[PDB]
Amino acid sequence: SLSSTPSALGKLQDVVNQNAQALNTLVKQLSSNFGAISSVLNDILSRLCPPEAEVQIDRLITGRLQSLQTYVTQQLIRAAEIRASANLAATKMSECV
Amino acid sequence: VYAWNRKRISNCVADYSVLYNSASFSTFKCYGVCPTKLNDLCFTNVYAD
Amino acid sequence: LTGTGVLTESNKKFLPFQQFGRDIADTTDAVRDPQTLEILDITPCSFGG
Amino acid sequence: QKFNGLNVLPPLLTDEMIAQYTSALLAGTITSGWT
Repeated sequence: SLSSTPSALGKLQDVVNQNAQALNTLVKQLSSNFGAISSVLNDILSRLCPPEAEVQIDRLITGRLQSLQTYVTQQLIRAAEIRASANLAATKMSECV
Repeated sequence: VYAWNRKRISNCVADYSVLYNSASFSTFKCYGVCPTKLNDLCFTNVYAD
Repeated sequence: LTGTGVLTESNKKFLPFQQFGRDIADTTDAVRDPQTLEILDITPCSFGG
Repeated sequence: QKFNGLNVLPPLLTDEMIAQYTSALLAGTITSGWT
């Protein structure tokens, strides 16, 4: 029943896939400019003087900080769902096994 | 000005401090780049109008 | 192209027109040396908690 | 992803340890029921 149905264990695969997607999104956001002349911090520092570079950098900091905060919030919500599942599994172990 | 000239600068080393630190100029206004950092940069070409 | 990291010989099969490679993070992870024209890999220096 | 400051931490219990717990539960049930 299991071996002939590649998607039989989708419930566990879905969890793995969701976590992988969250990390890939967090990384890709580093490519965004967020209004800055460049997403590459080193290029900004190499081309612009301090009083101008700082203006461009603050734009990247705001964007990247917001992206990281979004990631963590989503992880807290997802963690709650997993905890509920684990609590159910623990109950079944005690009462069924 | 209606018939402005253009020259292309290539295959050479550009020490920009010779122009930047010159007192012969009334203005030296740079956009997108800080003039004091030009000596640390490389470009494919430079065009002089 | 400034930065900090460890440089080693690359195993990346660059074509003659390619000067560098990029990752999904929008960073350079390989360059062609301007004098020897060999390809070098770029990795970050070790770190951790 | 480590190069972007992202790290993955190991579980406290290994796959072998989890398998051992499962085996103990099976052996218990088969030989002694629910006692």
